[PDB]
Amino acid sequence: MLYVYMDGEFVPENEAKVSIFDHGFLYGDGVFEGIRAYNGRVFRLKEHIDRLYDSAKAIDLEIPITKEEFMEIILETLRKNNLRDAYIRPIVTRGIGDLGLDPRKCQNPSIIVITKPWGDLYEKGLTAITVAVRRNSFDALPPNIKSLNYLNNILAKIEANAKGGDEAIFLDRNGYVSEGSGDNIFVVKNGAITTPPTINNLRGITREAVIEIINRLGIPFKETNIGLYDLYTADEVFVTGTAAEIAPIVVIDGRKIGDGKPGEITRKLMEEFSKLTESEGVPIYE
Amino acid sequence: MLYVYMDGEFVPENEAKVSIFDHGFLYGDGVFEGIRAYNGRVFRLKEHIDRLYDSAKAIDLEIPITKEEFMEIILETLRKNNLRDAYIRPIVTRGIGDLGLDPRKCQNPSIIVITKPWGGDLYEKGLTAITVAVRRNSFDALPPNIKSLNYLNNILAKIEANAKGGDEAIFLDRNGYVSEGSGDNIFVVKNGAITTPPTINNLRGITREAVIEIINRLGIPFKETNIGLYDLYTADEVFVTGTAAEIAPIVVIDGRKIGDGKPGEITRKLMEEFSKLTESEGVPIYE
Amino acid sequence: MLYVYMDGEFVPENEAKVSIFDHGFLYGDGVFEGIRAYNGRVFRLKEHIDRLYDSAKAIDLEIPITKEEFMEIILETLRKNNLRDAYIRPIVTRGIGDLGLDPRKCQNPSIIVITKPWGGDLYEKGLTAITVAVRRNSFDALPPNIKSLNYLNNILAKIEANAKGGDEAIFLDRNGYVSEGSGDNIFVVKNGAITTPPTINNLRGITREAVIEIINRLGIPFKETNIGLYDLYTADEVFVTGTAAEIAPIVVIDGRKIGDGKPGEITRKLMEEFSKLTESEGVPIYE
Amino acid sequence: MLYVYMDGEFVPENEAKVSIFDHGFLYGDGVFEGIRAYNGRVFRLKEHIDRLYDSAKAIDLEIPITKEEFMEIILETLRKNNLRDAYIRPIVTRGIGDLGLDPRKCQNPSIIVITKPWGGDLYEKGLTAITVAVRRNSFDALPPNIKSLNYLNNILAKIEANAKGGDEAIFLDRNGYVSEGSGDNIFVVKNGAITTPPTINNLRGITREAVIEIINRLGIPFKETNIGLYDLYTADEVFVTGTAAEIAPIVVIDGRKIGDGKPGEITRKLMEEFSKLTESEGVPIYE
Amino acid sequence: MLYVYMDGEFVPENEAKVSIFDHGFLYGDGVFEGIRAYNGRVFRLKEHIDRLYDSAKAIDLEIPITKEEFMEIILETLRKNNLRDAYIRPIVTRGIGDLGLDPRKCQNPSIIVITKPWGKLYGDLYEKGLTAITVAVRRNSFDALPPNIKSLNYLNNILAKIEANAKGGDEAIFLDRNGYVSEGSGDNIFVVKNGAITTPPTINNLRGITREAVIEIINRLGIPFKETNIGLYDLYTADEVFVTGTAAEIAPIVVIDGRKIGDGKPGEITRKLMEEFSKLTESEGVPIYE
Amino acid sequence: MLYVYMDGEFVPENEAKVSIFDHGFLYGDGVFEGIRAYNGRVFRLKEHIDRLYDSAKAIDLEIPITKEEFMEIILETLRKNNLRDAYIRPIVTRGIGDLGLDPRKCQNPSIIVITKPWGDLYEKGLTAITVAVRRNSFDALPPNIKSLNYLNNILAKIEANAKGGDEAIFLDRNGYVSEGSGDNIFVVKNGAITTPPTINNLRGITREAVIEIINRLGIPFKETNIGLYDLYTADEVFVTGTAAEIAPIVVIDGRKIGDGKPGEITRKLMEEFSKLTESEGVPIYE
Ligand SMILES: Cc1ncc(COP(=O)(O)O)c(CNc2cccc(C(=O)O)c2)c1O
Ligand SMILES: Cc1ncc(COP(=O)(O)O)c(CNc2cccc(C(=O)O)c2)c1O
Ligand SMILES: Cc1ncc(COP(=O)(O)O)c(CNc2cccc(C(=O)O)c2)c1O
Ligand SMILES: Cc1ncc(COP(=O)(O)O)c(CNc2cccc(C(=O)O)c2)c1O
Ligand SMILES: Cc1ncc(COP(=O)(O)O)c(CNc2cccc(C(=O)O)c2)c1O
Ligand SMILES: [Cl-]
Ligand SMILES: [Cl-]
Ligand SMILES: [Cl-]
Ligand SMILES: [Cl-]
Ligand SMILES: [Cl-]
Ligand SMILES: [Cl-]
Ligand SMILES: [Cl-]
Ligand SMILES: [Cl-]
Ligand SMILES: [Cl-]
Repeated sequence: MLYVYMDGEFVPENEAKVSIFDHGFLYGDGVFEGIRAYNGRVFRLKEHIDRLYDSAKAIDLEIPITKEEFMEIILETLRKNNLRDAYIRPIVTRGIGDLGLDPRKCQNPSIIVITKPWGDLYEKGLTAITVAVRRNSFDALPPNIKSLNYLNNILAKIEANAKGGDEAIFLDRNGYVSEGSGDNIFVVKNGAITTPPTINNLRGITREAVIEIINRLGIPFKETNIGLYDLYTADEVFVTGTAAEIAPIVVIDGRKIGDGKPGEITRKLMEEFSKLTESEGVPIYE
Repeated sequence: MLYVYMDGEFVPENEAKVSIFDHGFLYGDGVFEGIRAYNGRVFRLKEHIDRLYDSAKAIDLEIPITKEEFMEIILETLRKNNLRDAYIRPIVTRGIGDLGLDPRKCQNPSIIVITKPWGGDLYEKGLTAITVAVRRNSFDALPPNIKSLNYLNNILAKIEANAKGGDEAIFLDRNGYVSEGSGDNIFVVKNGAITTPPTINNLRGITREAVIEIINRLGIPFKETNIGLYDLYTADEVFVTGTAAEIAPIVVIDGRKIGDGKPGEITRKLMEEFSKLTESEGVPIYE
Repeated sequence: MLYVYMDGEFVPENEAKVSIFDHGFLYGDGVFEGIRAYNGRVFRLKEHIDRLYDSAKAIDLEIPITKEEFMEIILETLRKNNLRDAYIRPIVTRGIGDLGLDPRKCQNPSIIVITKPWGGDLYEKGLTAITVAVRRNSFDALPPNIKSLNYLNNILAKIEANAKGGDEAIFLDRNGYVSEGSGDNIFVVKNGAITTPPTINNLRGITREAVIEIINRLGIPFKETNIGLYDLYTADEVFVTGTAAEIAPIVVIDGRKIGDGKPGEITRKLMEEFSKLTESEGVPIYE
Repeated sequence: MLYVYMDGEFVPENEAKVSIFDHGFLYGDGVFEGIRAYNGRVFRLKEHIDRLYDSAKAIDLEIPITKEEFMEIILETLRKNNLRDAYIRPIVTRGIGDLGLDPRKCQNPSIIVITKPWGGDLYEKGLTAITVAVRRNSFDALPPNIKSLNYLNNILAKIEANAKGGDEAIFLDRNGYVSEGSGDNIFVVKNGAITTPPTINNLRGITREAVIEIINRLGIPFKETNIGLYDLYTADEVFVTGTAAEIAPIVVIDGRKIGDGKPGEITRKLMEEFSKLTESEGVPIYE
Repeated sequence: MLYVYMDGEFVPENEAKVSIFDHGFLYGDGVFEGIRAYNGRVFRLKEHIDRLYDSAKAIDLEIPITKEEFMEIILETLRKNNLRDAYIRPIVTRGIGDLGLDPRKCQNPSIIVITKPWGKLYGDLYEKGLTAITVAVRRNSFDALPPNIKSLNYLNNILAKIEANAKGGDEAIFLDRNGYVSEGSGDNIFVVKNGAITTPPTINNLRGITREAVIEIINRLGIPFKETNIGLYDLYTADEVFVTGTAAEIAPIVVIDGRKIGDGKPGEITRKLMEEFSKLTESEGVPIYE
Repeated sequence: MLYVYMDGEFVPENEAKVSIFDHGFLYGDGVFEGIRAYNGRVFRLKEHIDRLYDSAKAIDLEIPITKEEFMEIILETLRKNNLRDAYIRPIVTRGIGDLGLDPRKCQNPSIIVITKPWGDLYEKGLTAITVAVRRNSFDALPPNIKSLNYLNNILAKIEANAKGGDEAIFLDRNGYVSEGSGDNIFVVKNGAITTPPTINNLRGITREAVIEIINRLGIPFKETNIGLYDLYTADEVFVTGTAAEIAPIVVIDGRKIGDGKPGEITRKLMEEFSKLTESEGVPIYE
């Protein structure tokens, strides 16, 4: 039924498998992206591919095809599955080597493209908890790299699951707010919006699009460090990501945020973002 | 030719593959061990299996078989490949779920056992090391005590070592203390006394534990305490420990000769004692 | 129907009030203790009073009576209320001054002694704990070794625990190491050995000290060393210690069952030994 | 002579007392503000009340009256004492509960309003400051943005300043950056440009906000950015801002003369502009 | 042959010596500057002297002459050696005292001016670009030994240089105590990505005079510019990286930690800034002889 | 009147000068020791020389003579000045090179030996203040290296001078007590003695000798991290170093330590240390 691109061939989902000797599996030595197709268009495809190549460069991995080729493979995979509204997960691995860690002994990076169809939480908003684990440090395992090492994020999610939150919020190694387990975070206070600099989190493509909207609407905006206090006393909080789009956060660590309902600025940004996704993107067909 | 245990079946190496939808692959959401078989015996098998289950507990992953069953599967895999001297890599994954990170959506952890035959001139001369710019993953972020499939921090250090002329990389931690090598624990020898970092910022090495037993048996003064760059540079001897490496002497750090630049007397003594231990101890594969 | 000692007079509870201009109220500028009376004896009275004077010294506050006088006032207050089993809360404040924070403007520290009667289904089943996002007050900012009226750090942790399904909150410190619970010290049991953090990032608990004496008397291997999240999650047993709590088992941390999820054998043994200690030791209230 | 608002009644100063069982006293579990009345007007009353409610939200405390009601109570208290020039200290406490720290056991928060008359030579000459060894309470432990009854960190800094020859203490934060004074925000002037730390490691000062409005109106180059010890020592001018202090010049830091050792031209200009602002703005007390 | 100014006298290089009891030698208790003369002009002389006095103020050292006097001494030293293109190193020491560290026991700070000829024997010395490595040692903290002070305490920088020498880099790059990029062992660092330029704030490094001049050029050219914290990731994934300093001018960095930066050659924006900076040095400065 | 050893010759003090082009002067690129001669004996000469060579190794500086030769030069310098009670300051510099920082360009390290004669505050004790500056980090400029870079120590001393302390006390980059500006620190509480581990400070030779005495006397002793709280609430505090020997600290940050007078354990250790200095050491003459 659904086909996965894997190293030059289309392979059914149930058969899409990688060698256990690939360093992408043994050590999470690889990179990935998350991309959305809306109404036959791929939203910000080029931006995602640029980021995929930056992630690879950061881990000294050479992607064995060009950006143009990678974009064509993504479009082809969507076509092959006849999708118009989808989630796309391109993955590049280090490849098979010996059982040590040396990446120089790895040959043939694998290229994989997964496409899956995409068809109360936003009306009511999400509950969040701040986690005890800090985000992976920008001087240890830089979170700006979207790699197959996502266990830091998973530990945060496990905490949220056990602690009554829909979402986990990280602080960084220096005590500053970082991001959610899988999304960037924005704070609204007295009509002005703040978001952390991207060094301790990930340069979100949704985040970038939302900042463009914010500036277009003339809402006062500042990229600056935020703390627990700013989260708790905010008028509104929301998170941004490819899968989530814009999700309101209405409770943090048992405290109602503002009136406890998705806020007016958040709702306005949600509308504007929907508009953007309906009118922009690389066409899949024709 | 060589068979891998994978979820109840023996599968040839070239066919040993995991679903790309397993969270072990998508997110490195899984745990592993490294174990050695010497002369038909598996060295410290129980200790490694205890640590595998601790790694799983740390990431809230339930291993779907008992420790006894896991040990039998390891022995069976070695038997199936007729090995007497081998490296063993058991792996447990979170399993297949959807494309989000939530582990609650994953069912059926995979159980995998890799066994590869095993049979140094670098040990006569010793290794060169460099200290890396990247710090070790924090014990309050992604605890390095967990032996997980998230090894990119270690790989980044190895990439630095490759580019900077070192056979091995040495990490400092988030607080500026010496941690470990990219894949081994680290020991410093100075004026007849040995120091090693506490295990919080690194990994509770089974080789490290065995070497400490030897050290205490020999009556060499020993202290588990924080060490710094200064202690590395001014050491009489430095060595690293791990399953694959055993005991490897480090004779140059950041361009500085360690002592006389040759593997030291205490290191050599510990290397001999450790060889003896591996030849006389372990769970028998065949008898 | 209970009397409180307040600056030389015995005052009924409903009338026990402090000026809003006391810096102890305006700024939490004061120190306190928590002490238990068991069967007509005050457990470790002298140790608690020594710590009260150390807390005061740390904040440069001069307690205007001697330790001997303070002990007599505590005994008198218990007598006046005819208590044999009680919780005692001595408090010393900076005193009344102007509306600035300068302690030089404050003249007459207040001395207060509260005694309340004391007469554990959660101890059969054990407590659930969650690790909090807030770190403990730093030992280079507002040292937690000072038992002061500044307890908002502890309250924020408790608020997190209340919202996040834990009976107790566990803090990490400014450097990523485990510190303590919101109101108790923490111990980890693993393979028959016990570890607890050094006291610098937490509080030199009198219960903690008594439990360490028991541990050493029983010959259980014991080490004071830094502990991390990993050590909590993979422990055989965890327990917390304090005056009010005594020894409380922790059986779930951050959704993970600790060992078998029931109070452990070593914990239960220490609980018994500690009960024995409280029944046979202490400064007698009567005669 | 002077009356304090306390839970619905006016009470003379000498009788204004709080139960020792209020958590505001036992644990400093409460919030406060500092507000000035100038010539029958309350300067930035609404801003202070907004911040009071934000402080309460941060510690999960529900103030049991509306902001409008709180403002009326403040005006009423000033009227009752016939004040035109005053310092106002509203306080909200967690309330009486049991002797544990759990705020869920507390029922009835207390509402308190203190008003004291107000109405120099240190401002012509400027103040001496010393940087303290204690760091400011961390924004990830006990956020300094909360104006709470936990002021012992500030008091420790003041004690250091008293012992070390400074009129004021200057804090660095947990990451080594300049934070603020023990009771005021800090600004640096260098080559005609002004810098001040971001507010995360200190307090969002209402005076600070008013001074930034003046700075921007005057077109003085201004940047909110991290400052270090070096920037303090080599500044042309330094000043601090707060409700009680207004704008105070700092002319010596750690034994070093700042610029020429006298209040600087930009500081003096800002002092004039700020006086003007206080004379022409505010919520009228009478009529 | 070359004369050094030392406390009021001109002294030949081979005789230019300081008492071993000067605290500047015993403890590195002193301050210095690095200044260039181009075609008979001293580039940004006043800015360098202002920074020298700020360094001294930071270590509570009173320079015993005025800024105007110091500038005249520098010009005089260049004249005495008949230089038109030179490197200038003014130094002020704490002075001679006893063998303890207390600076109160020191009298008479020494004033020293070194001038050495400078000849770019080839233009296009940075045609290929430099290789860099990030070091394990962090930069001296802004709350311990502030790097904004250009003092005689340069051992942190030397340790980084030793690492670079042993690890195959022409230059060392520091991170700071909080994990942020700081600077090179002797130069400020800039990152170019998608036509925009970033550089760290100056708190964890040094307020470079070259850095300041390059920022003026950047703004004049209308290149998007932001002063903000940068991490290892930003270095590795940059289109271009360059470093700035008095001696180096603008030096391209084309490899970091074994990774080619962009195409591995000095980048277009870097080359443009190098041209503009050369122009600036040819047309500005305090005249030595005029 | 007094002669300084400088690169093979004895040179009068007033003429003892180093080239301004030596990197030891330009960049503080060199190492030093502090040693005492008592009654014609040099106390712990070998330990000091071992530490000098360790400092040099730490900065990758090769001392161009052997330890035995260095010891002889020290003895010779003392003899030449006819001293019996003295302070000795050996110094090794990187040497002359060009004006850059690269140590590869420096060829001939200088060897210098300074010897100066040696002969109420200990009866009353010293006042100390804790400084705002942290000690140089063990991951930046390791304080275990006794180098010519002493400006961190000088900044602390400047703070102490301005803030009414005879001595400055440092905390480290992680908030733990480190040492004084020129001495190690010990805390006495309820008959037991604590001192920080040596990683964040310097492996003091006096400190080592005092620990030997402590153990010989059977006083309970522990090497562990100490905080501000432990300083303020101590029964006794003292500092140790070559010049200071054992100095009691009786006031810290305006707080009287115990009764404000040198304590019983401190006084006992001062006596025992005097005894040690009278009966041990390498003889200068014969
Ligand atoms: C980070 C780390 N530290 C220490 C050890 C040593 O532990 P044992 O003494 O128990 O083996 C390990 C485990 N050693 C390990 C794991 C994976 C790869 C490699 C390699 O050398 O390439 C080494 C490890 O992965
Ligand atoms: C850590 C992190 N932060 C931010 C984002 C948002 O980036 P974009 O705006 O470019 O998508 C991501 C990406 N979002 C992401 C990726 C993988 C899984 C999940 C999940 O919700 O389970 C979320 C991410 O993984
Ligand atoms: C830590 C702190 N920082 C800044 C300010 C200034 O904020 P406003 O500009 O909003 O006033 C304050 C408030 N100022 C304050 C509060 C309580 C006591 C004292 C005192 O100086 O004794 C001072 C404060 O307590
Ligand atoms: C930073 C530091 N720490 C400890 C000591 C004590 O070490 P020994 O016990 O090995 O001497 C020292 C050495 N003490 C020293 C050196 C130079 C000057 C001054 C001064 O107080 O003016 C003091 C030192 O400089
Ligand atoms: C640490 C540091 N950072 C930046 C600069 C650049 O500042 P100007 O742009 O103002 O020059 C310097 C100064 N550059 C400097 C000083 C001394 C030696 C060396 C060397 O590279 O060998 C370099 C420096 O020493
Ligand atoms: Cl990390
Ligand atoms: Cl900030
Ligand atoms: Cl340590
Ligand atoms: Cl803190
Ligand atoms: Cl530790
Ligand atoms: Cl900054
Ligand atoms: Cl530092
Ligand atoms: Cl930042
Ligand atoms: Cl510790």
